[PDB]
Amino acid sequence: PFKPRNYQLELALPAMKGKNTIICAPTGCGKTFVSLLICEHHLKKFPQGQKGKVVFFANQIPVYEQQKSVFSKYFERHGYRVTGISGATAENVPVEQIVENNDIIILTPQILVNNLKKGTIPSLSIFTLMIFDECHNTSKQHPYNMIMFNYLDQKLGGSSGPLPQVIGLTASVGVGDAKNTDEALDYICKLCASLDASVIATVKHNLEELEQVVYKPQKFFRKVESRISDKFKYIIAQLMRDTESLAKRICKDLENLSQIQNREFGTQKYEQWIVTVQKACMVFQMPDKDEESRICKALFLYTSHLRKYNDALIISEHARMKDALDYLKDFFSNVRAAGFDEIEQDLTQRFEEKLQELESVSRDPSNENPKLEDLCFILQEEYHLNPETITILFVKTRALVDALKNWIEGNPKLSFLKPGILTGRGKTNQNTGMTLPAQKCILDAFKASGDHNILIATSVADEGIDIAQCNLVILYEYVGNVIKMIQTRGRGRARGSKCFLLTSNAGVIEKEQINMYKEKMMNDSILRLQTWDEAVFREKILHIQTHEKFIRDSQEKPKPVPDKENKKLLCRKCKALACYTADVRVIEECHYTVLGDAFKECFVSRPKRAKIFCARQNCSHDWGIHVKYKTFEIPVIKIESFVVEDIATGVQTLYSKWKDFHFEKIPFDPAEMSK
RNA sequence: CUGACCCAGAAGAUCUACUAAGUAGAUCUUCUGGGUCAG
Ligand SMILES: [Zn+2]
Repeated sequence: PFKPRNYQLELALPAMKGKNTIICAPTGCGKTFVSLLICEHHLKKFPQGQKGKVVFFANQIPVYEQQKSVFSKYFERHGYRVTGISGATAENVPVEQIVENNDIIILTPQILVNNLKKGTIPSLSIFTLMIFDECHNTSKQHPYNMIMFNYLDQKLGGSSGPLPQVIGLTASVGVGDAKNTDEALDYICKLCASLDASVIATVKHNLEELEQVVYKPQKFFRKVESRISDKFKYIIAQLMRDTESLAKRICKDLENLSQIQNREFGTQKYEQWIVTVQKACMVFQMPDKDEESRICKALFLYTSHLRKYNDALIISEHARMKDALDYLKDFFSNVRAAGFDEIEQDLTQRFEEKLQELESVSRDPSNENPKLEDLCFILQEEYHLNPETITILFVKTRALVDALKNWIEGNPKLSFLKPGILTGRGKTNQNTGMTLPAQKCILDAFKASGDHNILIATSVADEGIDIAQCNLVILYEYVGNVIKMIQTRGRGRARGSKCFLLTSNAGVIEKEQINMYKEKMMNDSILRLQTWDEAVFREKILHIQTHEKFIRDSQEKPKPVPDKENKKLLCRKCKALACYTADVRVIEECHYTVLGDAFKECFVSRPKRAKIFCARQNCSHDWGIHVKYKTFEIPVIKIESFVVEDIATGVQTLYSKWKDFHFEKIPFDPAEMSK
C-alpha cells in the first residue's frame, strides 16, 4: 500500500468526520488518493450486517476508465464489488440491478440524470457517499447541477429519507463575474450552497511538503508589434472592394441590410456584417421567379467570396501568408469544380489576375509574422539550455494546429522538434475529428525519451486528461478565465518550469493580469470564510438554497404548439423548389426523409454513402446524404440547406436546427411507400 | 460477443465580438439512435 502524506491526511480529515467538504488543492498533489482514503474509511465504518454504497462521477470517458481501473485495483483485496457505466456500457444490463449488485460505481453524470428522469433510480438515498470530480462545474445547467437539484429538492421537501454525504474535489473554485472581494465571497458562498458544503479544506499546517511536491512555474508576458507593411492585405482589400461594388450593382440597398457601422476588412465585426447580409439576401422574394433566382444566386456567390476573403485575412494575421493563400486556393479549386457559371467564371478570373502577385508576396522572407519569429527565438533559447525539454503549445483553432505543425517542420532552425497533434473529437465543416484511440496513441507517444517532444493542442489538454510533465508552456494568443489559468499552470509542476504568453494585443496581457488579481481575491475570500462559525455558515447556505429553489420552481415554462399548415422548401442557393412538408417523414424521431418520386428528380447523387445535391445545373448545393435503415436506403436532408416559404402569407424564414422548425412531424412507415 | 470506422439527432460549458437580454463565430465535452469492416 502507498504511504499517505501528512497533507493528504489533513485534507481528508474533515471528510472522515462525515461533513460535506469541498477539497481545494493544487493539481498534481494526489486528490485521487485522498478520495481513496475517504472511501476506505467510509466503507469500514458500518456495523456488521450493514453496508454502504459509493458513487464516483467522472466527466470524460478516459477519466472514467482510469478511475474504474484504479478503484478496481485498490479495492480488489477487500472483497468489494466495483463496476462502471458509461455511453459504451449503458445498453447491456438494467442500471438498477447493476447499482444494487455493486458497492462502488463509477458513472458519467448524464447516465444518472437519464435514469433519474426515467424513474429507474427513484432517489439518491441508495448511495451513502457521493464524490464529484472537478466540483467547480456545479453551476448553471451542468449535469452536476441537475443531480444536485434532485438532492436539494429531496432535502428541502420534508421527505424524511437518508441523504448521502457529498465530497467535491477541485483546484480552483473561481470567482465568476466578481470585481471586488465581496462579490468573490458571494460567489464562493453560492458555489458552496450548490454542493451543500459547510467546510472548505485547504493545506495549512503542512505547506512545506506540498511545496516540495508541487512547484508553481514562473509566468512571463511577451508583447510583439504587428507587421509594418502588408501587401497581402492590400491586394485582398482591393479584391474585397471590387466584390462589394459588384454586389452593390445587383442590390442598391446593400448598406441598409445591417446596422453594423464602420466595418473594416479582416475583423470579426466584418464577419458579423457579412453573415447578416448573407442571411438577409437569402429571403428576398420577387413576383418574377427567374429574376429572384438569379439575383439570390449572385448575392450568394458574392457574399461567400467576401466571407472567404475575410477568413484568409484573419488566418494571415495569426499565421503565415502561405497558409491563407492555400486556403484561398483550395476554396477556388472547389468553386471551379462546383458549378462553374458566368459569375463564378468572372470571380475566378479576377482572382487569377492577382494570384501571381499574391504568390510573389508570400514567398518573401521579409514578410514573416513577428509572432512566429518570437516563438522560434523562445523555443531556441529554451531548448539550448535543456535539450530534454518537453513542451506543450496552446492555440485557438484547429487550422492553427496544422499551420504551426507545418511551420515547425519546414523551419531549418527548429530541426530538434518532433511535433504532435491533439484536437477534439467532433467533426466540423472543414476538419475531421480525432477518435479516442488516436488521442490515446498520441498521448502515450508524447513523453520524455519518446517520439515527440512538443505537443500542439487546442483546449482538450486543459482539464482532466493526464499528460506527461512539461518544462515549457507557451500560450499563443491564449487567455481564458481564472480556473483555466490555474489549471494550465498545473502542467509544469517540475522544478524550474516556465510559462510564456505570446500576443500582439495589449488587452490580452491586461486580461491575464486581471485574472492574476482575481486569484488573490479568491484566496482572500476563502481564508475569510474559513474563520466563521459553522452554524452561521450553515444558516447562510440554507437561506441561499431556499431562494434558489424558489426561483427555479417558479421559472418553469410551457411549450408552444406546432403549425399544421403546408410549407415549401427551397434551395438556399438558387431558390428552386425541393419538396413540401407534407412529404417529410421522421425515422425514430431523429432522421428526416422525403417520400415520393417527384423529389427524386429534384436532386442528383454523387459519391461512406453518397451525398445528394441540387439537381439544377450550375447550383449543386449540398442537401443531405444517403443512409441505410433496415432494408431501405433512403436519403436524409438538412434543414439548414433550405429556405422555408409559407404557401399563404409567402414570407420566408431560415432555421438552423430541426427543433426550431415547428410543423406536423409524421412518423415513417415501411408500408407507406406505395402511394 | 469483442474491437476499429462512419452517419444522424439532441444537450452542456467556455471565450471573443455585436445589437438593443438576445445574436453571430470559435473551442471542448456528453448522451441517444442508425450503419460498415475484421476477428
Ligand atoms: Zn439549387
